[PDB]
Amino acid sequence: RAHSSPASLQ
Amino acid sequence: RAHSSPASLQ
Amino acid sequence: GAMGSMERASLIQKAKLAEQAERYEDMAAFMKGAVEKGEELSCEERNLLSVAYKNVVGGQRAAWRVLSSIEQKSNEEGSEEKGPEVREYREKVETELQGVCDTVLGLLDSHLIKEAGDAESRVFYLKMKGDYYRYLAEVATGDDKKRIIDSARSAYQEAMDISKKEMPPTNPIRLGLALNFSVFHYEIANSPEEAISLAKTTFDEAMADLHTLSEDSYKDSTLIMQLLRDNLTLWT
Amino acid sequence: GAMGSMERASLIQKAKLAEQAERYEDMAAFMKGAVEKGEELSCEERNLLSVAYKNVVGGQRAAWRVLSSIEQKSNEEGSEEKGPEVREYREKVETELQGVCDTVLGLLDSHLIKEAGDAESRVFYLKMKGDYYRYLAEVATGDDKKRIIDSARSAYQEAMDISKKEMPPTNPIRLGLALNFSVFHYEIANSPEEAISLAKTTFDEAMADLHTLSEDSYKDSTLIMQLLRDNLTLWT
Ligand SMILES: [Ca+2]
Ligand SMILES: [Ca+2]
Ligand SMILES: [Cl-]
Ligand SMILES: [Cl-]
Ligand SMILES: [Cl-]
Ligand SMILES: [Cl-]
Ligand SMILES: [Cl-]
Ligand SMILES: [Cl-]
Ligand SMILES: [Cl-]
Ligand SMILES: [Cl-]
Ligand SMILES: [Mg+2]
Ligand SMILES: [Mg+2]
Ligand SMILES: [Mg+2]
Ligand SMILES: [Mg+2]
Ligand SMILES: [Mg+2]
Ligand SMILES: [Mg+2]
Ligand SMILES: [Mg+2]
Ligand SMILES: [Mg+2]
Repeated sequence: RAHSSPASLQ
Repeated sequence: RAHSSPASLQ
Repeated sequence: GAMGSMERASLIQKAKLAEQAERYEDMAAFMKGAVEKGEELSCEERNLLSVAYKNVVGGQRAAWRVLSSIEQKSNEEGSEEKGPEVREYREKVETELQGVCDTVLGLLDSHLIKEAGDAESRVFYLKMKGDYYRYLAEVATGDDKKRIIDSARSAYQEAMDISKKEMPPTNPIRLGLALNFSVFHYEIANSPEEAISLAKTTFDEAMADLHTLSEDSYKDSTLIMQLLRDNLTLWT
Repeated sequence: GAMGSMERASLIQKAKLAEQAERYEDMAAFMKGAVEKGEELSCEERNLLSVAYKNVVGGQRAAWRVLSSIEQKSNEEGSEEKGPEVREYREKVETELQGVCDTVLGLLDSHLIKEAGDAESRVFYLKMKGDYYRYLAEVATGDDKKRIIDSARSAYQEAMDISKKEMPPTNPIRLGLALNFSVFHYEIANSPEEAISLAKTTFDEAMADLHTLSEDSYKDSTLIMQLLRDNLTLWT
């Protein structure tokens, strides 16, 4: 149910 | 661009 | 076949689970296994077969169109050379798409169509044959393009002839067939006038028969009629 | 490896095409091939690796959750017996999910992490290690569940320690790490209070550092901060 991070981070 | 049929037909 | 040891009924049950899970490649593999048991398919089972492969080929067609567009831009004046990779990868996707279409056509030829005697099954399978030759035609560029187009045309025409003799003009299979044959005329066969005429005639004949239908059948038929109308709007 | 004969640069280029085409399994295969060339990955390349596998495992996690729900209902009082098929197919999907996670963990172990010396690369890879052990933990039910959970925890903690020493509190990698470690606490480790505390602290420390950022960096950081806030809203 929680949001996790997007795959692309910079 | 045109619509074609759905897969399920009865 | 990897599915050879699984019960028919289990393959059907797992196809339904795969549909719920949006695992369409698994769904297709289960349904291929079910067809390869050699028994005829029920109405529900035919629909499962169609849903599975339609979704698999649909992802491939969408990918192919993206890659083909990139490849076409790479071939414009002033575009920088980037090497063989876009062609290679478009070819990879194309070959896999062709393989899915060949798989479906193979199931129809061995031996779904030959055992299909009722209009509902025969028309549905001949429509599928036309559809998967149409998907082949969408990517065809060589010496056999004309023959692929011809094969689609022939399957659709056979289906049309049966459906006009044996089904009411509101039958959803008959409607979906006519819809897809119209798309063939417009997009594949360079026959927009034929596409438009077929869509119009189909729509009007169905409209005149809606009064015979229950509420639920009415909903089924009008759904496909709306697609005919949407295409007419796009084309006229 | 099937990709062994393809140039590194060609694999990268095709990964980018596969992304555009939404062909994530192909994207993952290309990026695996690129990692297996043995050279370190650039920032962009790390992101491609992550995007590819995140999308592949995400389809599998979504499918697993649908099948697990069906299986759980089948185990309720008054539910009719339907045989082994739902368990079997859930197991099939689970095993494939586990295999993807093992593939990613294997790339990180051979030899991405050991050669990653800069904070940005090391933290990103340790965060990925935590993530894929977390995905393993989501489906784990046996004797090694505690050890899988422990492995996720350890990777996340190592990443946290480096990121606190070496990155500003607004860095998107640091933020995404803290976000995911908070989700681990909440969903995996049965530690909602720790999840909430970590999300709050992370958000507040980032807020206090936004003044240092360009407009574009501000956008990047605030995007992840909003996810922290959304989870806080869901949890409190
Ligand atoms: Ca005209
Ligand atoms: Ca409390
Ligand atoms: Cl799939
Ligand atoms: Cl390729
Ligand atoms: Cl034919
Ligand atoms: Cl118009
Ligand atoms: Cl894919
Ligand atoms: Cl299975
Ligand atoms: Cl670790
Ligand atoms: Cl709340
Ligand atoms: Mg049997
Ligand atoms: Mg130039
Ligand atoms: Mg090149
Ligand atoms: Mg309908
Ligand atoms: Mg080389
Ligand atoms: Mg009962
Ligand atoms: Mg059963
Ligand atoms: Mg961002």
